[PDB]
Amino acid sequence: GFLSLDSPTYVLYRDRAEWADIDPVPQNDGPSPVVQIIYSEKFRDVYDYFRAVLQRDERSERAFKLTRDAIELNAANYTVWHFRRVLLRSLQKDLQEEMNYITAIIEEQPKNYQVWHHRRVLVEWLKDPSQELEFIADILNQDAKNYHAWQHRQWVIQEFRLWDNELQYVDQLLKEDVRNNSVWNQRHFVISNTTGYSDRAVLEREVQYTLEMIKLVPHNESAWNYLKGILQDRGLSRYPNLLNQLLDLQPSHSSPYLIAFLVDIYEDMLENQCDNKEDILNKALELCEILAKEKDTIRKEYWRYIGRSLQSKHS
Amino acid sequence: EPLYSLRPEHARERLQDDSVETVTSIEQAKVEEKIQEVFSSYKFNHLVPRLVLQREKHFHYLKRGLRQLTDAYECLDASRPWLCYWILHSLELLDEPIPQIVATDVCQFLELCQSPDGGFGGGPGQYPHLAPTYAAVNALCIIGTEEAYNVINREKLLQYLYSLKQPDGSFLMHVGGEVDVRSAYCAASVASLTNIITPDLFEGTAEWIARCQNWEGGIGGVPGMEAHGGYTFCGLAALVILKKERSLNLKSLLQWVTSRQMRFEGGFQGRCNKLVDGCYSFWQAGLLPLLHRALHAQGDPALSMSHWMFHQQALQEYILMCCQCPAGGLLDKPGKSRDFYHTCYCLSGLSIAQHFGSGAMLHDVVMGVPENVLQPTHPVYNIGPDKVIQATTHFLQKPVPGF
Ligand SMILES: C/C(=C\COP(=O)(O)OP(=O)(O)O)CCC[C@H](C)COC(=O)C(NN)C(F)(F)F
Ligand SMILES: [Mg+2]
Ligand SMILES: [Zn+2]
Repeated sequence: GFLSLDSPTYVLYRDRAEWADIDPVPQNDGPSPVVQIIYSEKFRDVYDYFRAVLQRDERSERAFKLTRDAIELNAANYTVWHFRRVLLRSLQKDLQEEMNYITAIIEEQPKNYQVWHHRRVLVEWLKDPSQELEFIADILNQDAKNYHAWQHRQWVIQEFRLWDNELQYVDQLLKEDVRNNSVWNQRHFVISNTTGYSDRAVLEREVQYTLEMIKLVPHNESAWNYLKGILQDRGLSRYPNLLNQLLDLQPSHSSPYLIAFLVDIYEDMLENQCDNKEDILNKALELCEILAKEKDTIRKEYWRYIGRSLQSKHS
Repeated sequence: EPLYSLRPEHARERLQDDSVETVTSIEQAKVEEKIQEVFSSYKFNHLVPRLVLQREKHFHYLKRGLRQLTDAYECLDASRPWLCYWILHSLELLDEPIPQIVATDVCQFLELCQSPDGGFGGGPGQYPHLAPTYAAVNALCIIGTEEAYNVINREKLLQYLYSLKQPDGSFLMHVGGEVDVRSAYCAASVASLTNIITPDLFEGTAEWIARCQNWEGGIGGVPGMEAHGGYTFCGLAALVILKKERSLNLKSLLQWVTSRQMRFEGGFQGRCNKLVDGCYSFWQAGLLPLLHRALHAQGDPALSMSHWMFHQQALQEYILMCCQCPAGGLLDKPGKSRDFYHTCYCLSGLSIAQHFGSGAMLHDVVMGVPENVLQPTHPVYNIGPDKVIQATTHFLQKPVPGF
């Protein structure tokens, strides 16, 4: 029987008949305490009883149910999580019922690290990733940028080779929010681990899609960072058309992002013995000054550093 | 006017959503409107802007929290050495001394947190974990007495680190726990401070951290993950300790971190297209001195001789105007409640933004009243530079445990 911690008829463990045999163990905070938390009666009660069962290493059904309350009170207590995992194995607990429980607590506390690590352990134990992608998609439906949800998703996909529908899921979330950086990261994760970006048709499709996204939302930094990230590998100067194609967006779709990208192309050209070296240098230096003084003054120190760096190297 | 965030041209820094609204732009616009109300309050109330760090209010909040906390802190019952570190470091930045009785009570409490098998747990009798191990070592080093140094069981600490070490170069946060870039930093920080680095302890670690640098230029928690300020600081700081900063593409990292400063708010966001947050004042801005040191070691001639590569003024303005709780303590952004974590990191980031250093060169930028000047902080350890030298020199008298 599960007496919920929030139930109106919840009773402190010290008032429970089935717990009378055991003395709760108080926390030893020393004689002159520091960072001492004045625990609520409910918290102190559960934790003094958790300490008793832990200290005596009681691998019982009652100790198992108690870890659920200790976790609900403080889901970041990794000592409790460890003992709960000892009890799951010692007591031979049904791991699918434990999956139902972890699903419920992750829904309640989706930013807690311990809950996600526990779910990974259960998936490993059961060798069953079948509910994973759908469960994660439900968390991502509430917070599309939840870092642990994306990390658990990449772990599941990589460990169980569930690559096949991920690019489609990425396309769906990018339609919902083109500015979702976690999703542009997922796009790179899928492509790099499947076809790779060396395949010319793949690269062309990716750059075209990104340029279309930049046209629709010019001030969306994620698409600009993605375009740079997928082309910086081989070097921006390796793509001669790109420069003129971005210059063709200078009046209509301009931003400090387009200007900064132009400086990035110029830096690579100067590092790869480009034609018209002094012309490229002055163009780059002009943009560094426009960025530092007018269009991106928050980054004045970076842009001045770049200007000085370019001068020092390509004078 | 003399404040960058209050200049008429600063209005041009507001979000441009291109008439395409998404959850991201909507949430950003809400934050910007709230920050604009803060920036304009002086204009609307017909008062001369005065930027004052509320030292006495922050001091009261901290001296009290060091001894006792309400049940609102139950969520941090497995993070008690973090509370010691956050509070002791905030008091250190505010140039507040530690009474010898307090220093002794902290030492004794951390002794109770120390595991018989090495490392520290989040509280008395809790299992050891690298995050409270890092916090406990940092707190003991801020105290810096013989008693504090003697608390650390160096032989078991090394044993503990070896037990977490993975064949791929990574470290578990704890036994039966997970791997992330924070663990490499926690291990490198405690191991370097206590002089327990053996020749093979960090074998493959630099290479594993370098695998966490992604297409964005920043560092993810594990390989494949989105670049994040907290992990990027952990990754670069651990590589500085190991003298392996070169394993990263430093230029793509420099471009990524500088891009994280918000043109409007002046503070830093944790990742691209997410919100400004006062704690990133340390995690993100703290990367600039580390990058400065790394590039200088490569003999970069184009580096500044007076400023870090971020807007030191705009960051101080964001912290001073938006991150102070009137009752004392600091916070993420206006509307959020104070906590000791944000108090520690807002103040850590303020110190970094105030103090530039590179070899012979020393240059301060103190926004508002001169009393706002904080004690400097070490960009690798986030404890006072004097505490770093004192601890390192002390532990270097001891041989590396022979096993
Ligand atoms: C996944 C995540 C945040 C996303 O959280 P959320 O989405 O709510 O935030 P945002 O991304 O801003 O929207 C955590 C990584 C960042 C932490 C600050 C890491 O912490 C440290 O560096 C250390 N310690 N405690 C230490 F190094 F000391 F160990
Ligand atoms: Mg854990
Ligand atoms: Zn924060």
